[PDB]
Amino acid sequence: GREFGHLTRMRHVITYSLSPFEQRAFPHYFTKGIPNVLRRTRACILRVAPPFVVFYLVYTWGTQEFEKSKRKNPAAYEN
Amino acid sequence: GTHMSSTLASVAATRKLCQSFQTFNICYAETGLLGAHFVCDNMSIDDMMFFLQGQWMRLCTSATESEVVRGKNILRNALV
Repeated sequence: GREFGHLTRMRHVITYSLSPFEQRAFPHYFTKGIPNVLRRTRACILRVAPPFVVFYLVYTWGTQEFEKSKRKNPAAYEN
Repeated sequence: GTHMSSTLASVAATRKLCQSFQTFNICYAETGLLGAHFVCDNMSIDDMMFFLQGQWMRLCTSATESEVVRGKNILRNALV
């Protein structure tokens, strides 16, 4: 059913590989990894962060508002 | 057929795993290619490879005298 041999039909695709004992496990890990991470972060920061920033603003206001509510009201004890 | 002395050949004949396979030793001045080449159906390659590799491992770990004598006779016949 789902086995290597009849999954799909592919033609004229040549793949070149290398032995894991002939290549480095961390090739250019920081020279190319760090720029790549920045690219990925930049592409997603404007789609992931903004919703969470709203939560932080709501969380701060709610915490402050709850504190203010418990605070003493001088006008209530006037007269 | 299935009575071939080579265990890989016997398995290939019995299970219909391979249309044709052959081991080769292509030597060059300072290097060479030592291995095998086979022609198989779509759904057989894996199995064939398995058995082929197993054969190699046997020779690396457990090779007996009778099969070595047979191989020596085969090599003598090929040379002559």
